[PDB]
Amino acid sequence: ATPSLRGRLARFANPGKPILKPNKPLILANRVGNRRREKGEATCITEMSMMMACWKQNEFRDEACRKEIQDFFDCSSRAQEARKMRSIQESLGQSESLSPHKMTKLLQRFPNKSHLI
Amino acid sequence: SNEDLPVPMENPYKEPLKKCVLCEKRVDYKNVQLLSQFISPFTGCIYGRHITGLCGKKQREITKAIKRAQKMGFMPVTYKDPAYLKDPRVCNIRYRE
Amino acid sequence: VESFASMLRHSPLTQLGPAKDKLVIGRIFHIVEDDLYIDFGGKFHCVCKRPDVDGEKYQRGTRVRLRLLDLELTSRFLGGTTDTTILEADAVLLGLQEIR
Amino acid sequence: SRFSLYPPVPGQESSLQWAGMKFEDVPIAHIKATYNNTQIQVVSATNASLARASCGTEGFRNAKKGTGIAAQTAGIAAAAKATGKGVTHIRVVVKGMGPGRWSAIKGLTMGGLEVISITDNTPVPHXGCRPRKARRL
Amino acid sequence: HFLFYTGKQSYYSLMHDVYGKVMQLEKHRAESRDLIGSRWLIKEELEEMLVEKLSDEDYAQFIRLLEKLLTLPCGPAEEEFVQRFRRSVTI
Amino acid sequence: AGSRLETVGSVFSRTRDLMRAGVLKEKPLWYDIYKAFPPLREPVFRRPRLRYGKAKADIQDIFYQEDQIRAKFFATYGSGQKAFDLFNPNFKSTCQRFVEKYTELQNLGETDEEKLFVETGKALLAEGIILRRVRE
Amino acid sequence: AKHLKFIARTVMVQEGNVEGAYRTLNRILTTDGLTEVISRRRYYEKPCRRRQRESYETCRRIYNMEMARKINFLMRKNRADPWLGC
RNA sequence: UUGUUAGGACCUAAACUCAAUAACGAAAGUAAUUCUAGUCAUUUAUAAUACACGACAGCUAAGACCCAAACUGGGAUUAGAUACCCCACUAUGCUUAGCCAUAAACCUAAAUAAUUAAUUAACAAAACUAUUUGCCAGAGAACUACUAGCCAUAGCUUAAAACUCAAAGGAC
Ligand code: FES
Ligand SMILES: [K+]
Ligand SMILES: [Mg+2]
Ligand SMILES: [Mg+2]
Ligand SMILES: [Mg+2]
Ligand SMILES: [Mg+2]
Ligand SMILES: [Mg+2]
Ligand SMILES: [Mg+2]
Ligand SMILES: [Mg+2]
Ligand SMILES: [Mg+2]
Ligand SMILES: [Mg+2]
Ligand SMILES: [Mg+2]
Ligand SMILES: [Mg+2]
Ligand SMILES: [Mg+2]
Repeated sequence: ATPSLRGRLARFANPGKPILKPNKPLILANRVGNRRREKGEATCITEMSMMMACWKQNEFRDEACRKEIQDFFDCSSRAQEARKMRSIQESLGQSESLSPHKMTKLLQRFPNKSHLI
Repeated sequence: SNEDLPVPMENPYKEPLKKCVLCEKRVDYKNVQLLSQFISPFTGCIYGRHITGLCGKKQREITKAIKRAQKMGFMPVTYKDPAYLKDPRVCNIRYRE
Repeated sequence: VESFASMLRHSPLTQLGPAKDKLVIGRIFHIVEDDLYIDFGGKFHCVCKRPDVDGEKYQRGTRVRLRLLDLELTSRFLGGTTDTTILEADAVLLGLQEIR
Repeated sequence: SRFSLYPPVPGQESSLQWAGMKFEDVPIAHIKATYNNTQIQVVSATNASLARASCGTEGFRNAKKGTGIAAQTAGIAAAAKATGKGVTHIRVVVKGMGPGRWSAIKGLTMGGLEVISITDNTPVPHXGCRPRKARRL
Repeated sequence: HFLFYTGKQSYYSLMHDVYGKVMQLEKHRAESRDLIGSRWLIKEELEEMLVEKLSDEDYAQFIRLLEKLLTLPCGPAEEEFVQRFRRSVTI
Repeated sequence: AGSRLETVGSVFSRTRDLMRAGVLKEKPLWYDIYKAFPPLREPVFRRPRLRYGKAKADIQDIFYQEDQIRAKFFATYGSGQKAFDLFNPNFKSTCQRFVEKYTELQNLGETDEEKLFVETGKALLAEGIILRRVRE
Repeated sequence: AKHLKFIARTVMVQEGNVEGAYRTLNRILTTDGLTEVISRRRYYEKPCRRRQRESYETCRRIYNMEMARKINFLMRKNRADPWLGC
């Protein structure tokens, strides 16, 4: 439930002191803001540490850590395809919801009118 | 003139007003089982009226009773008593995903 | 000649009373992919989704059963001077009507 | 027949025992995670010190003393002293909301200790002491 | 012409016909690749057929409507119609 | 040369003026038709304004006397399990038959609403209509 | 200080998912508003500043919440064009 | 010094959540709990040279002191840094009396009774009638000079002129 906006603004109806002092008029716009970009998280950070951990003991000799080095490649190889497959498909689909551009165009098909027609 | 003209009257189909889960009930500080249904299990914090679903009047009654109970040696302050962790859930909130 | 006041008093829509959670019979007049446009005798049509069961049965002209909710979907929003309307009705498709 | 996030109730009978120990007996890992230094102390259920560590004692200095990796090292160091003293299960009371709040618990896991529960005791005054004035930048 | 005041009497007169064809096919109710190695006429070619100038949005809408016609069951009259707007690709 | 002022007067009055002015020498073909068969209201511009203070509209809520009976029927039995057909101009719903019988008993002179509601239910039961007193 | 220890703000680890326990603990403190409280208690917020902030957040919540309603209200009308070509 | 204390003492200071609430009070202001005392009828508007109040800071005497903190000292930054950042610490914020009477004390909108059509300078929080009091009459000089009153003595209220300019100002 949207908070109450009765007796909040400073107006000739309101007997008491105002509660809310909006910076801008409280009228729904016909657009939505551009969603600020989101970045991902490090992939294979744990496997990198394991590889590096073995080197420290074996004077950075790849002979000892052959198995660990192959695990690091395996995680990277999977993530390499995962970033490729997800960008090509999921991002293009936009199936789950609308984008800011698609949303604004729908909000403009039934726009909010603060003025009489 | 016309027999079929509409007749002034109050709306026959007017729907009843929804009541809160504590409407026309007594909120007492000594009823710590009921008060505990509107606080957080982990922190013991009182929930807002967008969570409890109570009206303005009953929200203030619960608030005034939790504080009186907490101050008079009836209710804990920093958590919910483990006894009332199994009681019915009347608050819209999910700590687990 | 019957008067408009008499026509309105005895009209099926006047008899329906409130349209929330009422049962009505509609007719499919337009289908776009799996979207069914159903005329239930009101001002605005409703738009439902083709049910998974007996999907092929829901063709144009097929009479169905519905549960009305609103005759027109409208709502005033913050800062608006008039109600925003989408020129559409709200109903829940229940299934085909038995011809009998 | 499900797991309960809520801790056991002291003074009652429960079927949950870790290494043949009840919940009230499992040692406690006190992590004070501040914005500069992350300290860690492990104590027995009778409040007796068993291990102690911090980014400073490990050897980090100045801004490095307040990184995630610095607390992780401190947790591993606290584990080693506690593991030697005979500790396998710890109750982690994490005070503070600093950078090594999680890293210190992750180091303790890497060090061979088994965390059974996590408490939070970050000081929250109910109205208290006036904080220092806002910094201008 | 009854659509004179639209400003694009020939573009809209053509879009009127194709929308009426679509309605009869939709009301009345096989492989659609009757023609292969063909392309839709380019905007410049369409403009010449209509003897008027079109915008890119006008061309894009005309093609979408013609595609919808092909999707639907098509009698030989429709196949001849859509043929007019398909240019044999000189591969 | 014309009067592209659509907020002063009307198309007819502005056309009357342009002819008096001396600018429009030939009457429009629609003019004499308007003179003989004018609209009920003159089409003059008016700027819509909001109502303020205690001003209110003048629209009568349409409530017939049957609604008192219909409201009770929907609250007690809900909507008839038979579906409304709003395409048949002479459709008789289960509720509308209840209201027709309730009226008939009321003409006889029964004054108690409780008597008229339970008697009407019995009459429809004899008719065979399936009335379910669904509190749910 | 006078209460019982290990009842408040305590979560239990399920089958060694320590990260999940920490993530649930943080979700509780954030949902209960403790996180913002400790964040804002590092320095002192002046009474006029506090009132200005609460007025700002309430007006934002009102706008955002109402904006969601219009988005959800028109979500159904976003469908394939029924009148393509006209 | 630090961390922990289901150890002891203290009762200084301030009142999380509730509060997405919008109540009370003339305004200033007021939201931890409990109890006591307590707001209420003048038709309404309209008051000073009278009476009573009035955030914060400040003054006087005696206390309090957890924390915060003008000043001051030390560290850093900079060409300099009497600053912005770091540390320490005082006046002071608290209590008991008295004084001072100032705020962007502004919701920049006096109070009261209407009206919503016969009604867009712009912007802001739509326009507008009647009643009564107060106040305003280009800008700067000027929250100044002089006068009188005041527990006020580097103070408050009251408040000019010479002289200068042809603009200043408001909204876009
Ligand atoms: S709605 Fe009646 S007391 Fe809450
Ligand atoms: K102001
Ligand atoms: Mg502003
Ligand atoms: Mg100490
Ligand atoms: Mg202590
Ligand atoms: Mg009393
Ligand atoms: Mg200095
Ligand atoms: Mg001091
Ligand atoms: Mg003082
Ligand atoms: Mg003044
Ligand atoms: Mg003020
Ligand atoms: Mg002054
Ligand atoms: Mg002076
Ligand atoms: Mg003087």
